[PDB]
Amino acid sequence: SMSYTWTGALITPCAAEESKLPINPLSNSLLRHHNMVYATTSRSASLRQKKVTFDRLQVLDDHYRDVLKEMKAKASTVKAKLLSIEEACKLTPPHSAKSKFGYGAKDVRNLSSRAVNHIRSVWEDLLEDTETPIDTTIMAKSEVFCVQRKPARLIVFPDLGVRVCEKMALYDVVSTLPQAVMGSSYGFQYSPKQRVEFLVNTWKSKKCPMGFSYDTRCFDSTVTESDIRVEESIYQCCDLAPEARQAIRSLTERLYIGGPLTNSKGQNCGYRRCRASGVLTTSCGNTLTCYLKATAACRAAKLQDCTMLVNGDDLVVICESAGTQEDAAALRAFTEAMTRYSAPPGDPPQPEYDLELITSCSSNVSVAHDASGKRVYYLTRDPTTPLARAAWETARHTPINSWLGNIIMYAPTLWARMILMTHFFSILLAQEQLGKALDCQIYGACYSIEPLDLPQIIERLHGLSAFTLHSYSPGEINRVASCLRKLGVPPLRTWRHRARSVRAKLLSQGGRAAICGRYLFNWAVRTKLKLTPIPAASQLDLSGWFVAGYSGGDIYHSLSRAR
Ligand SMILES: O=C(O)c1c(-c2ccc[nH]c2=O)c2c3occc3c(F)cc2n1Cc1cc2c(=O)[nH]cnc2cc1F
Repeated sequence: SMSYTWTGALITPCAAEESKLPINPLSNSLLRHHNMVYATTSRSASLRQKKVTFDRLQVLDDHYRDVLKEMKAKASTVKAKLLSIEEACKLTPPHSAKSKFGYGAKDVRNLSSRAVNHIRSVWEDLLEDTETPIDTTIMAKSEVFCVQRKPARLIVFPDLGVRVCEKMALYDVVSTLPQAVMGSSYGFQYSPKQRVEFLVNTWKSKKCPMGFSYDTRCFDSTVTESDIRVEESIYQCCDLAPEARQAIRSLTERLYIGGPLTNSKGQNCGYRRCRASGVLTTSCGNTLTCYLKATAACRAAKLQDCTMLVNGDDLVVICESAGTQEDAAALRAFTEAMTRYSAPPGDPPQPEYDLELITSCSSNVSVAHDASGKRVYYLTRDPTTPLARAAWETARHTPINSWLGNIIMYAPTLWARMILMTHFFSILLAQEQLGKALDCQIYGACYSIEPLDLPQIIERLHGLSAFTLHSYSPGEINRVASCLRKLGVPPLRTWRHRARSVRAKLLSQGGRAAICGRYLFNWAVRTKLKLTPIPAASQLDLSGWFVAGYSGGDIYHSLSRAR
């Protein structure tokens, strides 16, 4: 069937859309080539619509059925809890899209009678009605990139009341079931440090390793009605409250498998028969579907001793080499099996015999040295997108601060330490906002974090070595230096000067600011300060940062204020 059908009504914005990076002094201090930075808008939605619309011709076989049964046997161990309306409301981000039913996310979080009454009515409707398709809004996503232009991605999501019901029925399932089914292959259970540990250990555990990333083209569009019902058959293996079993059954047929598309003007836009990007099950469903197809495809291709790592549609496989010619033919057989399963490739996969040459979750393993000179592996990435977005977030107030998430997740990197930390600490200190909580996203869930708490967060996630790394790889230094020239970012000597200046100001303030000066900026001086374990680090409640993926799932993981 067709992934989408369209009526001809346009994908519309619900307000003016900004496409160009503003010419602003603060963003200009970071990046001078402002014309190279753009944001996607609804103006490119028709180009995306064409790419995402195609027929799917899925063929399943014995390997697929065998893997599915193995996955279901593990899912059979799960006991999932139904969330109360109150627990589900508390998981709603404060700036979540309002309902069309007279209330918003703040009303949901406050347990307002209008919000709660409506959510209850939606819940009762899921229990009673097993068929009526649930309306969804389709919007063009606004994302910032550097030129060389990508058309806007399309987001599809149901109303706020439905999103709260999805949490009640499925938040516990999507949080716990992926690891029960996929074990060590489930990517979202790992912090970046644990991910690099798993990749390096897996790589070195093979006699002669071969690894590859597999890029599925337009993964959400490749997801079939069969795949969604297969996904539900795994969820159905959980022990569930009867209303949760009905709600999962109803949500599967009325929302997850497909449904009508409405634009921001309320016009009938089309019909979806593939994965919606903006529902609670997107991450979990995508991961299960990708793991299932890839595990079966590995068997069809006769790949030896596979270890996979999956995060949604992002797949990396590390196996035992059978020889160069054999590996090349076995990868072609894997691709052919994936294509039959409706997971055709974007970039054709290529065997890799150097772990540092593999990109997974847009990241690569690199090496640096700590204060003792010992090798430390860490995850890095090309800094182009992070810097273009950091420039955008400097010029405009954005709901999610990608810069903060990048500092947290890429804390050991040369670029996050020298550029991101220096830039934002300089500006926030000047504005008396170092202690002001900001929203960022970790594995798709929203968190409200104070920049002053970064030292303990980094110590907990990455270890104290994140504050001592030096002698970065020549390849990594070259990539950073090249990006800076491309974007018109000041050279690293300028960043060192700016860091020495903000470090001095931070130290002069005492308190948490002085902890930031000491730990975050020790790289900037010769007269190193002693870095001991931060008392605040061990007390940090990181319960739930690295449990599961929630991208598009409308999840907020920071604490609710007691009413
Ligand atoms: O956004 C993520 O879920 C994320 C981060 C992250 C980075 C920065 C801020 N907050 C974050 O959670 C992250 C991450 O951060 C550092 C290492 C590392 C890593 F290995 C995997 C990581 N993921 C999964 C993830 C990231 C990307 C991606 O970035 N591009 C394309 N496809 C992707 C597919 C994915 F499944």
